[PDB]
This record gives sequence, structure tokens and C-alpha cells, in this order.
Amino acid sequence: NRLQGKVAFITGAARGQGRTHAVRLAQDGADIVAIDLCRQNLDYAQGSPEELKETVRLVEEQGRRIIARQADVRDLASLQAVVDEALAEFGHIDILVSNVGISNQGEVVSLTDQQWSDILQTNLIGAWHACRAVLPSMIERGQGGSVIFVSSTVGLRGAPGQSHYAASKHGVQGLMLSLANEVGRHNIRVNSVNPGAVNTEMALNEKLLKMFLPHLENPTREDAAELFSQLTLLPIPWVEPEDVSNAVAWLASDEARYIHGAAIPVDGGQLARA
Amino acid sequence: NRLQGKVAFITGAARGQGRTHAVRLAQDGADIVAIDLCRQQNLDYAQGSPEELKETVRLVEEQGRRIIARQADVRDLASLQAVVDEALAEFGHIDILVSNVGISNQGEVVSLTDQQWSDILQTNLIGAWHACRAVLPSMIERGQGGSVIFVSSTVGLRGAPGQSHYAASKHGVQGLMLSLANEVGRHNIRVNSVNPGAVNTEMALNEKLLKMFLPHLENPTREDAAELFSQLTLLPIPWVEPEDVSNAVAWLASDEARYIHGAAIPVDGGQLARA
Amino acid sequence: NRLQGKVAFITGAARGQGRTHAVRLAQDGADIVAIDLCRQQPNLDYAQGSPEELKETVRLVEEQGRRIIARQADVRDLASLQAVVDEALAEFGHIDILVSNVGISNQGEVVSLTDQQWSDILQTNLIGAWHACRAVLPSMIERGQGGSVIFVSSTVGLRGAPGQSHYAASKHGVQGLMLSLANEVGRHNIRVNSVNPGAVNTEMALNEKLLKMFLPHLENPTREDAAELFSQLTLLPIPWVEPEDVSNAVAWLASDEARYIHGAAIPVDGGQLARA
Amino acid sequence: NRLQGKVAFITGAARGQGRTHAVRLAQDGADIVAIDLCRQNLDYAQGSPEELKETVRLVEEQGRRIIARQADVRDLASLQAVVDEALAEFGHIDILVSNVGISNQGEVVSLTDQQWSDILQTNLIGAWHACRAVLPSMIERGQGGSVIFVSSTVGLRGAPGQSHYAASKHGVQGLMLSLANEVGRHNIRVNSVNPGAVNTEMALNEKLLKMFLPHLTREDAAELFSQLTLLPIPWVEPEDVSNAVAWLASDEARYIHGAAIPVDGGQLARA
Ligand code: NA
Ligand code: NA
Ligand code: NA
Ligand code: NA
Repeated sequence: NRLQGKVAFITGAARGQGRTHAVRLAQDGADIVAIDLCRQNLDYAQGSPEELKETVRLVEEQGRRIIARQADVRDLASLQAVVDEALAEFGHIDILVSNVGISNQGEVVSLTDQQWSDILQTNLIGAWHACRAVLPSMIERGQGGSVIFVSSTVGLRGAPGQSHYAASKHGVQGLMLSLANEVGRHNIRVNSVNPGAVNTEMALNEKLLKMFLPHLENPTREDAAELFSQLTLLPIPWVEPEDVSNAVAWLASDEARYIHGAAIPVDGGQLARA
Repeated sequence: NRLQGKVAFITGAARGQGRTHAVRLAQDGADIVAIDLCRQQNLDYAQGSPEELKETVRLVEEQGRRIIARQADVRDLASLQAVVDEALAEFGHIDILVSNVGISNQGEVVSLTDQQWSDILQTNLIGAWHACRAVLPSMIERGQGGSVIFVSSTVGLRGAPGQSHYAASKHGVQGLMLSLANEVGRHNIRVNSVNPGAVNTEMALNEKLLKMFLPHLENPTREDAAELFSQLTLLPIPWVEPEDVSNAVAWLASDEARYIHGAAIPVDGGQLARA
Repeated sequence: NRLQGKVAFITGAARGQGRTHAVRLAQDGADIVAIDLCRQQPNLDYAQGSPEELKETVRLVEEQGRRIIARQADVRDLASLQAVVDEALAEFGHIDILVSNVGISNQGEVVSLTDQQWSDILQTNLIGAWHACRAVLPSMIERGQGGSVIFVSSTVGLRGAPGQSHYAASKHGVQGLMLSLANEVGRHNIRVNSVNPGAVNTEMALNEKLLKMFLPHLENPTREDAAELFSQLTLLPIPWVEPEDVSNAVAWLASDEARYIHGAAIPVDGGQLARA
Repeated sequence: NRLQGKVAFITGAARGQGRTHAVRLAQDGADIVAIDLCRQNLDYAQGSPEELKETVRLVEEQGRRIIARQADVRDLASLQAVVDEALAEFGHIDILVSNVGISNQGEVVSLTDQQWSDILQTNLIGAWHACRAVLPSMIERGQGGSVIFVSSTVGLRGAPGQSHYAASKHGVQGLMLSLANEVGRHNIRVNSVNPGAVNTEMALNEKLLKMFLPHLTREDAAELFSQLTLLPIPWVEPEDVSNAVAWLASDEARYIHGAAIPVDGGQLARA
């Protein structure tokens, strides 16, 4: 197991991308600390308690140990509570996966204070909170570790109709680079993965599709494939959550021990498109 | 007279960088709408006062320009809308928006507080968006294009240990900049950032900030500051001046720069290029 | 009069972007050293600089009230450039601003490009740019007044370009040269930057052979067909920038207004690089 | 065995970075086509025919096949001859590792025409030659593939005293991005790995160290270079670069395209 004896803390783990992170790192021998708000302003399906229970089953199916808790990344104390439990049961946290957050839509002149507040609190402040909660024990344990920020192509380019979301993931990259300069010295590697279109309910939701395809009354998954296929260079409409999780699992492994300060696009060429 | 007939809306205009924006654009013919909070805040440097805003007004009127200056809070959309409405009533149009510097304070990732993150984002990122929200509808409707210049920082393009919230906030401004550039380019509204490194201002050279970089020194001086920051620049300078930032702003606003769009221009004597 | 008293050395000055740089820096009060190969190269399918076109650049600069030394020269040949610099220095005493111009291009996919295309494009665009630096810089260091080096690059110095990988490699190379040079001569108060135009209104950027690559469904593409293509690439409502626009950026970088801009690559592209 | 059934063509494979790539891919089950000029203006030990035999020995010890040939990346025909032999023997080439090239020193005013010609010819034109030689079969087979340029942190930042080397590796990035746009549609993935200081003769030789430490060993190297990394290391190992290359060629990284991955312990991110 490439991650044998490691413990990975994963946010948004009830479903989607966060679930795939837990199973994939579990596959590599990592025990898991999993949190999700487990509650449904956002126009797609989010995690539930039943879905977190499935994440648990799936990780336990791989022969691993898991602590799964309802928690709120927007709330430091809520995270510290779970970190404290993990540490009492597992002794250490070696890998932090600050997963993907939330998004909704609108133009600069049309966005609301509520939309800015929500997106920053969840996507930026929440990523910082996970860091603030986990790093003290990681620094104290003295064995190094990994902080992987699950960001986005919109952390590295503009996104019309999504300026708040792009501002938030740009902010995550600023956090990442700043963190890399603080905790490098401790052998704590800090990197981002930057997916483009991904096969999830969050990335492919009808509301978002309508913004890009305002002429269509009910845009379908086929319509989405036709839109997003033009953005990738590879013959694909989007990557899978597993492709993002594979990158995360590699960064956490000794194979990638000296990778630090990187933003790795997982996008089939979107960011390289001429 | 490169900006004759234009009106520029400038934030943090009471002193320092914002003041120099106001004076420089006025020198080129722009009339001015200037706001500042005019309150000394959680920060460890001198900030703008009402008396300093009055002096900004004297300096602009001495260039033969018109100015509307008001106390306003960029953190509060309704407060900015009130000023924009007055400006549009008096001046008819706002052609240039300069979203100026914001605020900072210090701390490592593990030691920063919620208050620090909240405050820095609210002023530096939300505040910048509020100025855009407040100003763009009239600029779009007026139909003659215009300019949005975000005054950011080298830490919107690189990390800053001990300043992760600040760097996050300025990265966020770059993200806002690039997105807006895709939304309003079509209206011939040009959107760019200027990205100063170390600048000669009370905000960039304040003692608490200097002590972060120089923790062994008991009372780091301006001369200690020169010796530190000089190592960062490639040009033989300790830092740029506020005037150098304001020149870049005034160039972007002119017809000489009419098709520059989506650009982040470092005004840093080479800091970002340093090998 | 923002450049009064300055001497600008400009490559590829016969027509197109080179001419506009000469004229625009002249307008700002700089005297001009202008070089162009002045030969129609058969490996390039667009009108290039000719002696007659250099004579008209001379006429336009003198009409602004400026002096100009205009010479046929090959940037691919170090000795050729050193001879023009030595003449410049004998007549004017100093060279303050080096404008390393846009160079040349032709088309081909990675699997289809020839050794000749690679050798040609790098010789003129990259080695040539270094030649200009190699030849002008010793005097500019010795004289101890600082100066400006301004590379005229491209959006394809900052992104990939399908069908033009040698051209995009050459301008990426120019960026690497710029940044390295920035680290060497910064201490001398010599500022080093690039300007990076997108689609610009010249024969090099809009010639029919190039358009055909981009519009393979069109038998004989026109300037209208070019406008309709390139307009989709800019965020501003224009088909391309004008070479005057590139020159205004050059002229500003050379001025005291931009005295501390160093190590920058400024896109002049109506938002092409920022497009989502 | 992540690379089972694949054939990797590796340039500069006699020693150093090149050799570790061969062995690392062989470890993942790839067969290998290895070339090196095998010949000594460069102030460090370069590959020899004896070092190529040892690369063969180490790859064979993994139970793989290898075709190892003296060839010159500066000469397209020389490369086409080796590609044609590999195709006659293996039937296909799936992975191209355009590995690391050469360097020497000089400021912009002090470099020679010969210095620029040699560095561009080996580093940039050589890299293009490899692509030119390998891609037609790779496209025609219609199975996709991987092109991995071994580049440098100096393809992404400036390098005082090394402007020609930095120009060459910036150039590699341009070729990479351009190529990514041409052959993506064929499911041919194109990326770069960008190491900083690496533990090799080329990265660490005394002539180069002198340029960086003009007031003056390995220990001298490590004390200087340690300042550049954020992690507590003096440099990466060649094995670290080879690990990145091997991951990118695997199904684990199947959709990573147009990326430049720094392998530098934080050098590019340093504030
Ligand atoms: Na596609
Ligand atoms: Na300096
Ligand atoms: Na357009
Ligand atoms: Na280090």
C-alpha cells in the first residue's frame, strides 16, 4: 500500500468528488477521517447522512478504518472537534484534502452580497479552517505530510458569470502558495489539483448548463457533452472524479515526495487550449 | 490632457496611494469622485482622515478640476451607491474606476484569526466587487466604454508567508479581474490590474509589518526597510513610489492603452522576475 | 517630448510594426537607428521590408524633426549589427532604447515542419534578438545612464500555437531571454520587458497563406474573413489591434512614467489571453 | 506494472537523468528504446558507450527488452533510423521522454554564437526532432500515447548567466503547448516535467558552481542550493523526476494534458 500507515482528512466526503477521494486513498492503504455538512441557494444534489454512511461502507470494504462525522468547514470549532477525535483514535493526520466547495451563478453587476459571502466562506475561509485545524498536529508530529487543495481551472483563469467562484479558487491558490512558504520547512508538501469540467452533479447541473446554453429549455447531459467537449483538447467531454482523486493520491505518495507549490491541471488540456 | 472630459471614481483617496491616483488623473484632465472611510481602524499604520480628504480636494481643485469627495465604506454597497448616484447627478457619467489598495495585517496560517480573514476579504475582495457593482451599470448604459483598474499587488501573483489572507484576497482580485474582463469587454470597458511590489507608503513600510520580516530587530527603521526590500528588486531601488503606480493607472485609462485588456502589470522594479 | 534626447535602436524598421515604432518613438522626441534586411525572403509568404520602404521610414522620422541613421543589416549576423552600432555610436554617442522587433514566421504542424523552418525562425527571432542585445548592451552598460530593452514578442510567447510550434518556441525563447537579461542588467538601471501583441493589422499577421491554415474550409480567404475569425478571439469588439497600439506600449515603457516597470510581459491583444 | 505493454523512447539514456527514466519505466513494465550521443564545451561528465551498456544491463535486470543505440538528436535522419528499428522490433512506440540536454555559462553580453547554436540545437531542435521522428507512427497506430518533455525550472523563470539555456527550455514549453493543441485529438497527451536543482553532474558541476559562488565542493553546492528549496533538501534526486515521468505515462494520469509539473521542492513557489 503506497499510503500504508497514513491517515487522510477529507472534506465533502458524503458524495461526489469527496467520496471518490476517500475510496481512492483507502485503496492505497490510508485510514480516513471524513466530514460533510450532510445538508441540502445551490442548484444540485449535495451530501446526505445516508450518503456519508455509504462512504463509510465503501472505505471499510477496502479493509480500512474510518471516522465519519457531520461537520461544517465554515465553522472552526466544528472542525477542531473532529480533528480532536481523529487524533485520539488514530494518533495522527498525515494528509489533508481540502475538497471542492460550492458554486452558483451570476454576472458582476447581478451577483448579491449573499452569493459572495457564501462562496468565500465555504470555498476560501473553509479551506483555511481545515488547514488551521489540522496543521498544528501535523507540525508537532514531526513526520511531515501533505496538504492538497482541490481547486479548479477557474483558480487559474477567469470565469464569466462566476466571478465570485473564480475569485474564491484564485484565493485558494494564494493560500496554497503562502502555506507552501510557511510549512515547507516542516516537510509538509502543499499543492493544488485544478480540475476543469468533471463528471459530477455539481459540475453538470442544469442551472449552470442554462447559463452557458440560455437558448435551450432543458439542457441535457448530451448538450453538456457537446458544450464541454470543445474546451478539452483530448477527445473527452470532461474528466471523471476518479482522475482528480488519482492525482490527489499520487501527490500524497513518496513517488511525489518533493513536489511542492504545484498547481496540476486535471482538465484534458482546457488551460492549454490555444 | 489625455483624460479630458472623463470622470474617475477612486477608493481610499484621503491619503497615500489613493491620493496620488486622484492627483495624477486630475493632472491629465479627469474630474474626480473620491471616497475614503476616513476612520483609523485592527491595522498598524496611519489611515485616512476627513482632514486628509479635504487636502485631497484642495490638490485636485488646484489642478483646475472638479471633485466630489465623500466619506463612504466600500464594505457596504448601499454607501457606495449613494456616492455613485450623487456623482452621476452632478457629473453625468463615471468613465474610470480605480479600485485601490485595501488593508492588511500579519499572521501565519496556523495563527490567523477568523476576524483577520473576514476583515481582509470584506475590504479587499468584496469591497472591490462592490465598487464594480456600483459603477458598472451606468458605465454600460452610457455606452461609451471606460476603464476598470484594480490596484492589486505582487502577492496577487505569488504567495506571501505570514500574509496568506492578504495574498488570498489579492489573488481573488485577479480572479475577479479576469472574469469581469470576459463579461464587459464587449461594451468596450477595459479591465486590468496594476501589481506593485514594495511601495513608499505608510501601509507597506509600517513597523509591525517590518518586524514580521525582521523579528530580531527591536525597532526596525526605514533604513532597515531599504536594506531588506532592496534585495527583492532587480533595479537598484528599495521600493517604487506611489506616483509610479498612479502613472500606470493613468496610462491604462488613456487612448494610448485603448486595447490593453485582461493584463496584470507589475510595478515592482523586477521583484516578480527575480530568479 | 517624453523621450527627448534618447536614441532608439529598432530592428525590422522598413515597414509594418517596425516603421510604426520608429515613427512613434520619433514623435516622442527620440532620434532613431533603424535596420531592416530589406530582402524578400522566399521562405516567407507575405510582403517584407524593401530599401524603398526603409527610405519612406526615414522620411517619416525626419518629418517629425528627428535624426535617423537607417541601414540595411542582417540581425542573423553579429558582425553586421556591430557595424551599425559602431556607426550609431560614432554619430549619436549613445543608444538608450533597444526595440527588438517581431521577426518572421511560416506554418507547419510538428510532424510537417522542416529543419529549415526551425533553423530560419530561431535564427531571426531568437538568436537575432540576442545579437541585438549582445551588440547594443556593452555601450549601454559602459555609459552608466541606464536604458530600456523592449522585446516585441507575441501572445504565442505566452501560449501554444497549433500549426506554428517553431514560431511559438521562438517567442517563448524571447521571454526566457527577456527574464534572464532582466536578472543580469537590472543592477545597471537597464529595464527589460516584453510587449506581446495578439492579432495585429499587418501583412505578417494577416497574410493569405496563414489565413488558409486557420480557415481550411475557405479556398481564398479575404481580410473580411480574417476579421470574422479573429474577432472571436478578442474580448474587446475589434478584429485585431493596430501596430500603432503596439508602438504606444513600447513608447510608454521607454518613458520615465514606466521607469520602474521591469520583467513585465504586457499583452496588447484586446483580451485574447484572458478569454475564458 | 502500470506501463505493461508500452514502449518508451528515451533520449540521453546513457547516464544521469536519462538512465533513471529508463530503469524507472522498465520497473513499471515498459520496454525501452534508449539513445545517447555517447561522446564527451561542457564542463561535466557526459554519456559514453560503456555507460549505455550498463543502462541496458539495469533495464534487462528488470526483465524488459531494450534497443540501445548511439544517435544524435541534432540529426533527424539519425533519429529516424533508430525509430525505424524499434518499430521493426516492437511494432510501436507509446511514450516519448525528451530528456534533458546540455548547458554552459555566460552573461548575455559574454555568450558566443557557438554557445547559443549548441544549446538550441540539442535542447530545442533536438526535442523537436524526437517528436518529428516518433509522432507519425504514434498517430497512425491510433492508440494514443504520451510525450513528456524533461524541461527545467528555467523554462518557467529567467536564469542569469544562462539566458541561452533558459531560452531553450522556454522554447521547449512553447513546443509542448503547441504540440498539445495539435495531437490532443489523437489522444496523445503532451506535458512537461520541470526539475530545479537535481543530483546530477550536469546540474552540479564545478564550472557552474563557480558562476554562482564567485568568491570560491558538493557541501558548497548543498548550502547554496538548500536556500532555493522550501522543503529541507538541497536538490531533488533524478529518481524523483523519473517518478513524475512514469506517473504521467500511466492510466492514473490519462487526462493530464498541457501541464508543466515542477519537480523542485518548492523553488518556483518561493516568495
Ligand atoms: Na475535446
Ligand atoms: Na534592488
Ligand atoms: Na472581439
Ligand atoms: Na531548503
